Amino acid sequence: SHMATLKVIGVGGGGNNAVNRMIDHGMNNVEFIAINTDGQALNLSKAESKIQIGEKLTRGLGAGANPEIGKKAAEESREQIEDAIQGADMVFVTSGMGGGTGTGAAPVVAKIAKEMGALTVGVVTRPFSFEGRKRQTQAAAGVEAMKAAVDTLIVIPNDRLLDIVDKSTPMMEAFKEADNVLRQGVQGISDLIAVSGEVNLDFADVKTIMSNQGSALMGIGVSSGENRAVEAAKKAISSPLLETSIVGAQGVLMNITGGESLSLFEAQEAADIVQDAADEDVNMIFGTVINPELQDEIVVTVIATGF
Ligand SMILES: Nc1nc2c(ncn2[C@@H]2O[C@H](COP(=O)(O)OP(=O)(O)O)[C@@H](O)[C@H]2O)c(=O)[nH]1
Ligand code: NA
Repeated sequence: SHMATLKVIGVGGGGNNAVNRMIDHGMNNVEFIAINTDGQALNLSKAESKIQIGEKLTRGLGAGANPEIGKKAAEESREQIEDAIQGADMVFVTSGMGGGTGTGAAPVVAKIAKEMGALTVGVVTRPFSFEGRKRQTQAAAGVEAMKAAVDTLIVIPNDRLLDIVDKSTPMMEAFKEADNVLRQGVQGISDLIAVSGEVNLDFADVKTIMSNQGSALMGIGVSSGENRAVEAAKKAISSPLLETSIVGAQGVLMNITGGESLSLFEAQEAADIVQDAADEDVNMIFGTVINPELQDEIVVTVIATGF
């Protein structure tokens, strides 16, 4: 009856890098919008919809690390941004904080989406410490601005990438790991919408957990064999890349997908992992999907808010 329209918007260089790598990976039923001052980068964007902002301000260059330029470029193009969003039920705005375009334009894009009624989720990075204190300070101002403009915000400090690489891991492979946070969040919501689960969750449940909330965690875990439900739930709530951990979550959207062997006992085990890890009484919105194609595998999806 209702088919929710999801859009992913990349703002500035890193945000548009994320959009390009996600399109390359493959994502059906999601629409991508690339927003940048940098016309050279936009010409290389794989996104179906591209918006060059601030051409008269920047003559087609980036914003040169000045967030005021990004902010003015986005406001001067509000109509174009609204046209690109129109029809969206949910908008993911992804951006690297600390530069000129993302820091200044991403909060404007999010505000536009929110006042179009879209469930608006920000997924943003903080700069590496080696990029210096000014960049960290600019980024912090952009994070605060994003928080004021979105329904829910996921922050990925780039410094956490240094916790998951070895000395040889290519930087592009590290960036793909940060990409997965957004990509797997979008996909879990897309999967939730597409299927009528045995205990069904739908977009209105996503809205209940994410609307007007603040910090969020999105995660997915997949496991097989003995103890699969516990292991998958631990993976879903344990990202080394997130600023916001599960601890102190008070609302959780949790979906469990399994084959016909999905037992009541292990659904409780998985739910209990999330309750006990949050260390709070969690308002859980719980769903289950029996996908008989799956054999021994189980999938746990978690969206946590209420901090
Ligand atoms: N994780 C990740 N971070 C990025 C990427 N590109 C840029 N960044 C970070 O994002 C910050 C802003 O850079 P960028 O998006 O290119 O600046 P902007 O285009 O002016 O908004 C940089 O300081 C880096 O910390 C990326 O592809 N992945
Ligand atoms: Na569903």
